[PDB]
Amino acid sequence: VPRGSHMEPLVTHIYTADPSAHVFDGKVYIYPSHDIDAGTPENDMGDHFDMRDYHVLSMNSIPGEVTDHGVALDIKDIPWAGRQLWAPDAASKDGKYYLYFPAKDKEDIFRIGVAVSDSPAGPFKPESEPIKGSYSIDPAVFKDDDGKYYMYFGGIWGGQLQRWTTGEYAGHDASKTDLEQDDAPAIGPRIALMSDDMLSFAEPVKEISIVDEQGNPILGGDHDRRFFEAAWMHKYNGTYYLSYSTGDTHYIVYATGDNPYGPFTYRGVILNPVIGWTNHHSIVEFNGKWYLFYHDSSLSGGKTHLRCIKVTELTHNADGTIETISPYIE
Ligand SMILES: O[C@@H]1[C@@H](O)[C@H](O[C@@H]2CO[C@@H](O[C@@H]3CO[C@@H](O)[C@H](O)[C@H]3O)[C@H](O)[C@H]2O)OC[C@H]1O
Ligand SMILES: O[C@@H]1[C@@H](O)[C@@H](O)CO[C@H]1O
Ligand SMILES: [Ca+2]
Ligand code: NA
Repeated sequence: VPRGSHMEPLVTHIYTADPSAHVFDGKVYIYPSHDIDAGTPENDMGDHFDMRDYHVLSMNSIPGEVTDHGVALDIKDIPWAGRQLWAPDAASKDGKYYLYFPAKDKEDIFRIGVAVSDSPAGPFKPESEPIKGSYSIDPAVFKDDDGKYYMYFGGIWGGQLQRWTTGEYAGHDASKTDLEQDDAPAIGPRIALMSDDMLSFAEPVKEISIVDEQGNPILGGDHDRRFFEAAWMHKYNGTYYLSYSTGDTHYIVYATGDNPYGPFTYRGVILNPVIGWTNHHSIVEFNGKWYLFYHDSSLSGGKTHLRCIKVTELTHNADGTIETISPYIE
């Protein structure tokens, strides 16, 4: 049956989260986390998110029937991974398809790995080790118009980004939150140009600067605006749009810049808070319309770790501003 017409759950037979939507072969392919009711301890490090595989979804139209392509990747087959298959993304280059995924290694440190297929629907063969120089969570692999591909990544608190300031992991007894210096600039998300073969980074990882309208850095204490997790990049009318979740304040916000590396100027809210703690999205153009894919905990009756993906139309103004979406109005 067709789905996606009135902000209803796109699938109900499994729980799904963190949707990364792409247009491949004229279809919408969605790469979400597959939530399961593991019953693991709930805490601020996210141990309650205990996912173990990925399913690829696809739609030929929006609204449309949603196809579940089965298990695209299983944690048991990822040689380096210990636990926790968190928010993934995919990319397409030269007829190969790449699934990028955050997981904890055997030392309980989040890294980002890649798995490879000849189909957007998978299944995918994981590389034996994670990407060298990767860390933390929430990859978004963005193809710019010039054919260059960039990985945006990072998440604070349970995502461990705050433990990576030196290029080496600070340890399990290091900060559980952020820099703990609210008058310093907030931690920024990470970017690296991808290698030609899509398996590695082509440069040292860079941190992205996010500033306010006056050009001042967004500060660590500004939880309404500062980066938490779920980075996403899209381009519209020559402008680069870095969008992301603010975590404990539950917004998807966006900031604009003139190149992939920023700096990005905070503009406003994309998506107001949903049912359930997390808020995670993607923004994609399909048949000349822009869509926001997102999730909530509505299907599970409000369980933060049992989510369902949804979609709605997103409206850019010609001046580059985006109309804020409030999820439960209309
Ligand atoms: O890595 C991320 C985790 O850090 C993130 O953990 C959430 C942190 O907040 C938790 O909710 C708090 C519970 O205590 C109340 O008093 C506070 O007001 C709440 O904010 C929430 O349950 C955790 O999920 O989850 C997402 C991960 O990506
Ligand atoms: O990586 C995501 C994170 O952004 C948050 O949504 C919790 O679930 C994880 O899968
Ligand atoms: Ca994502
Ligand atoms: Na707004």
